[PDB]
Amino acid sequence: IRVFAIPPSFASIFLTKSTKLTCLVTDLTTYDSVTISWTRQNGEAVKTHTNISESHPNATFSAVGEASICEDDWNSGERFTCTVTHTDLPSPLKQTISRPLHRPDVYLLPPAREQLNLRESATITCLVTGFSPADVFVQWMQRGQPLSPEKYVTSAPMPEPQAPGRYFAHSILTVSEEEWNTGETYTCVVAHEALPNRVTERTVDKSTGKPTLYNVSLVMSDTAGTCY
Amino acid sequence: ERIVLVDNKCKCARITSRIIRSSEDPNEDIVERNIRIIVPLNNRENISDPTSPLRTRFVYHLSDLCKETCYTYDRNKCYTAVVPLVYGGETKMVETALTPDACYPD
Ligand SMILES: *[C@@H]1O[C@H](CO)[C@@H](O[C@@H]2O[C@H](CO)[C@@H](O)[C@H](O)[C@H]2NC(C)=O)[C@H](O)[C@H]1NC(C)=O
Repeated sequence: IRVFAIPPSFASIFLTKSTKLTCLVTDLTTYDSVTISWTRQNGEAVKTHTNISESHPNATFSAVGEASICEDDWNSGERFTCTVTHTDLPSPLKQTISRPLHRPDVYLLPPAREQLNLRESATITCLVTGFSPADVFVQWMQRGQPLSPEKYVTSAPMPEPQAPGRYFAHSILTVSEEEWNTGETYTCVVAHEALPNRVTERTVDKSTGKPTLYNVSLVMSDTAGTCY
Repeated sequence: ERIVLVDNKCKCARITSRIIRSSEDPNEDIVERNIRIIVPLNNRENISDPTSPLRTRFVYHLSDLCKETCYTYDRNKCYTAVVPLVYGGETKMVETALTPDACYPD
C-alpha cells in the first residue's frame, strides 16, 4: 500500500495549458467501491473524474483521479488534500501537497570540428544555465515546426556547483552530418516562469559562428560625411 | 548570395557574412565577416555644433551595435541648428540646416 501525489509539472502548463493534480493509490487490494475525492482548505470540490485505470497483472487494483483547476489557484499557495477510502483502511488516508527568481540564460554551443571529421552524424547542444527554480521544459523547433518528441530529450535539472541557488539544464539534438549544408535554422526555444512572454528563441546557422577571415575595408576621404 | 545583418547609419558600419562554396572537398568551408567602415575625417564632434574640435579618436564598438553620438550623418534624416543673428537691431533665432536635400517638408 503506497500513496503518492505528484505535483503538476511546468511542461504541462506551457504546452497543454491545463493543470491537473493526481494522487496514486496503486498497489492496493483488488476491491471495488473506490471513490477519488479532493478536499480543499476553503470548502470547494473538483470536477468529474473519469477514465479509470485497469488492474495490474500482480493482482493489485489501480485507480486514477482528475482534478482540473486554474493556473492562478496553484501559485498563490492553495493546498489540496486528496483523500481515498477502501476496506482495509478504517480511516480515509489523506495526502497533501504544496509548492515550496532569476532570469534564464540561453546559450547555443556549435559542435566541434572533430565530430564533423567522421562524416557520420552531428549533434547540437543548447546550454541553459543560471535559472531558478528547477523543472524547466526545453523544446526544439525547425522553421516554426516542432520536431518529434523522440528526436530530442531534455536533461533533468541539476543544482549548479558554483551558484548556491541556481540550476542548469542540457538539451541535445542529434541530426545528420550533411544537414549543415543549409542549416535548417535549428532554433533553441525555452519556456520559464520568470519571463514576461516566456519565449526565448535563439538561432545559430552556419554563417553565425567563428569566422576565420576578416577584411575590414576601411576608406578615408575628405568629402566624407554622407554614408551612401 | 550574401545577406545584410547590420545596416546602422549611426556609425556607418556594414556587417555581413557570405558562405563560399569550394570544390568537392571535405567540410572545411571558410567563414568570413565583411566589415565596411567609412572614416568621417572632416567632421565635428557634436551632431548640432559646427564649432566642435576636429575628430581625432575614431572609436567603433562592434559589440555595441549588434544588440549615443553618431559620427557620420544621415541622408534620410534632417539636422537643424539655431544661431543668433541680428540683421539690424532685433536678435532673431531662426532654424538653420546642416545637410542639403534632406529637410524639405512634404
Ligand atoms: C551637443 O550635443 C547635445 C546632444 O548630445 C545637444 O543637446 C541637444 O541637442 C539637440 C539637437 O537639436 C537640441 O534640439 C536640444 O535642445 C539640445 N539639448 C540641450 C539641453 O542643449 C547640444 O545642443 C549640442 N551642443 C550644441 C552647442 O548644439
